[PDB]
Amino acid sequence: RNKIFISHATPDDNDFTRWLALKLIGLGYEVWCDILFLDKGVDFWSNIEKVIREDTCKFLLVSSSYSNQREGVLKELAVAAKVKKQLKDDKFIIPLAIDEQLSYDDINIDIVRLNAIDFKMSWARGLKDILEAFEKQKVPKEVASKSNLLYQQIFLHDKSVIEKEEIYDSNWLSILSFPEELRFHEYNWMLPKRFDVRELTFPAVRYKNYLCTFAWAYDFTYHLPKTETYHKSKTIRIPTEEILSGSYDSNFIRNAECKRLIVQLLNKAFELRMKDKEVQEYEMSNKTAYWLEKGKLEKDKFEKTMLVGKQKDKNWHFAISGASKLYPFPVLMISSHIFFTADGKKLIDSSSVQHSSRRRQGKNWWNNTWRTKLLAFIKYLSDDDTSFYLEMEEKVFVSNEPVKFKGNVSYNI
Amino acid sequence: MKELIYIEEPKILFAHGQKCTDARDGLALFGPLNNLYGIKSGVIGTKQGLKIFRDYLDHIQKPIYNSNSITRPMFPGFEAVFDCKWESTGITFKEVTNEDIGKFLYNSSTHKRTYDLVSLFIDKIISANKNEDENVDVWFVIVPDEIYKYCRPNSVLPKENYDAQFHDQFKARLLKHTIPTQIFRESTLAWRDFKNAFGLPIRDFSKIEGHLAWTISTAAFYKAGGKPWKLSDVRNGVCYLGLVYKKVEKSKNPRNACCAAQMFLDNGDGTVFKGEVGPWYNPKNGQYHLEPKEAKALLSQSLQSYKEQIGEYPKEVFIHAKTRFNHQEWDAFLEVTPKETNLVGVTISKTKPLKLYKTEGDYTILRGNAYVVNERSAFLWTVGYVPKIQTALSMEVPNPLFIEINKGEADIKQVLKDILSLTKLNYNACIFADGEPVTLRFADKIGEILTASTDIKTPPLAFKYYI
RNA sequence: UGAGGUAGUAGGUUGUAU
DNA sequence: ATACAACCTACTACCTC
Ligand SMILES: [Mg+2]
Repeated sequence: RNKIFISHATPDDNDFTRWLALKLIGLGYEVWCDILFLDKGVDFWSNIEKVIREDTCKFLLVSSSYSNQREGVLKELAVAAKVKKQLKDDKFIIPLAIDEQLSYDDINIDIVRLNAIDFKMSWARGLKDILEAFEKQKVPKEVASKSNLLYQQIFLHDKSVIEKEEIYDSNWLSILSFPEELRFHEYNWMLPKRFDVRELTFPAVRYKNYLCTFAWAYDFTYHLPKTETYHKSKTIRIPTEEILSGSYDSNFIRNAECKRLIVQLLNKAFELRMKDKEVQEYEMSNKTAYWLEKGKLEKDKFEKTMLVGKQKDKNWHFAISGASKLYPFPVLMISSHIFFTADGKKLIDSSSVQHSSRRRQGKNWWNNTWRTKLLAFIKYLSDDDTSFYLEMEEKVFVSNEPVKFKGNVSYNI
Repeated sequence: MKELIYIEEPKILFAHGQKCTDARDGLALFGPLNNLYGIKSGVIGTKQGLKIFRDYLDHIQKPIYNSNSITRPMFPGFEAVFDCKWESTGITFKEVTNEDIGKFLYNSSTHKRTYDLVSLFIDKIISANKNEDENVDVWFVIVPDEIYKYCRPNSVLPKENYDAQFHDQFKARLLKHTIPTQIFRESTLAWRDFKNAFGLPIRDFSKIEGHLAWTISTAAFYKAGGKPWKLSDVRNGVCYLGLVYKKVEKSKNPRNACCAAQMFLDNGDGTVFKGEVGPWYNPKNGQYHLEPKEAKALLSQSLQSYKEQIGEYPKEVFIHAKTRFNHQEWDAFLEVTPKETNLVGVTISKTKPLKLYKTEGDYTILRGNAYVVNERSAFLWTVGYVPKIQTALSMEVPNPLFIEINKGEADIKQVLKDILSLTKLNYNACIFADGEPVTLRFADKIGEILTASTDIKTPPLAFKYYI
């Protein structure tokens, strides 16, 4: 008794019956179907009766609108009920509800007390239910690798996410403190106002004539001795909270221009602070990066994370890049890079070999290593316990802990 | 401390009305939407190329297994998946002699070499299309490695009008004949027989052979007229459009060409997915904004196509772009738009540097996670860990799309859901999904071919002539 | 170009003041 | 033409699926 009998309306349920029979044969189950195993020139009713009585171990019924009141299906159902009564098997007949148009209250009296298997929503979920029921009932099956692959494919087609709380580490460093006011210093000529505006000890820029600084005028006395005699006015003095909230207006300077100037000042201060920290510099096509040397750490094992290593014969170093932004809220985006140096203090001229080495190295790191290295680099960059400052007497504070993100879904490895 | 929403994975519609999330798991279980009877394959190239293609075609018909079948579902053979015959007994072969290949390949100028050699490959295809009584579905152009290596804009020989790229030129020179061709490399089909230094293959296909067969079979089935799958949760009369700007290069003055793709659902519940071609030209260098006349013409053509296919006007029109529309563009668009049609212009970019690292795991952030910055801006992780295939779509930490509703007002969650659904219609490949909406990707594919030639007048809308 | 992804390298446009 | 920010494309070289 190994056969599995499928009853259906012969010319109306052909597609589903053929699909299910071929699938069930795929996983090693022996199936008897009238559209695939009924011989030609044979007494088909006697053959069907003999198969049901002496061969089948299960009886699957394709319960649809066409097969609800089909005479042959009903005769097969009656014989199956008699065989099930003889066998003392409660789960002999298993209807398969495949038609949505057939209401669950209009089913015939033969299967009105049996619980069907829902094939209306999904055929693969119905097949999964059938396979689970068969495994629970220990239906005989003779298998090898292909059958297991198909079984796993059917069982894994519905895998999805679970409702679990998840915490993610980002690369955005939120800015906590800002200078009290934005200062516009009308320096007039001031000996061309130090036209370099890039070698100054503090970040400076010229909008119309007023230098845009968060510091005081006398802080620029060394680079601009004329500012010593400059009358301390530093007018306008927009409070930072007002401008950052999109409240400052009027034709003197637009709000978007003010925000862009603030971003430029933040970037200049970040670069000045990084050059103050004595960190090796790397020039790129679109930005600049900062990487430590071999002797900066002892022994390149900050918090057991490692920042310097050997690939084959070259010394790879983690490198950081910063970009201050105000959208959606004032933060610092931090980008990670890997830079290769042949010797203790040198660089590789060929950018092609540098790029190839970086791509080869980054293939075996993964998110845990990336995050740990980023956090270690940032914590090294931190000057205090929970923050580090950018020098604008005036200064701004940025936390050394990147802002976390929270989600309500996750997976189970 | 901010919360990420999760957008449910969209579903695609396979045969028998069944739905699934993975194309490989839906084709292997249920089958393609519509059925064809077989693929009559034409081949062009050397006799060695024909031998390699025949070997691969006979190899495809048997099931092929990968190293791990959970991440890479096995290929059960072309007939057992697509229910149609793709055999080596339907091949119509055309010979390109290696003597004639080396007669044009060694010209000093890359432009003349590529033009002559593309013409040599193209004339035989056209002649067999017009002057032969066979019927060929897809023309499989097997291209050796020497031709491929020295047919790029920057390629140079090893010390002894149209674009310089072989592929784009080849596809652009058949656009007036509407012949769907697939370009193959001998290394793709004969990777085992190709080695570089120590007898090892340059391309290690040993672990991914089933995936290669899946991609090739899906591309060939689509090119021959098949409908491998379609989107199931596509909404009502709202239609999606996608614009991509390309540089026409030194063809005729510094110019920019905008090419579009369009997608919607017809009255038969099917999926219409074509392109808007005849690229609209902006002559200003570095300007990726359409002039008001050009934008009016583009929107008018899109609306006319929708009304011809459906019979009325779309309720809502979404416009994805990689750039930001200025106000003159939207004024021009609204002067064509009827009253009942609502326009949303959405900009999708992948340059904002936000990486989310899991705190303890060795894997990456889930795919479909979204971080709504505000009612008009959000981040979407279209590349991430997929629990079904148990592997992220990217090896490193994935980068998210920054989706911003540049113009108009609409629900940002609906925009995110529509974009995530549109990431499932890549007929050029058999993958779970990709990180870019398929409208922008296919518009880019159309433009890279259209801007490779100057003689195109009325390009076809079907994608099988481009992809 | 079987296909996606991640990087790097060059160039350009707009706006703000000289 | 100089300085910046904020956007844009074309072109390779690796990596895996
Ligand atoms: Mg293709």
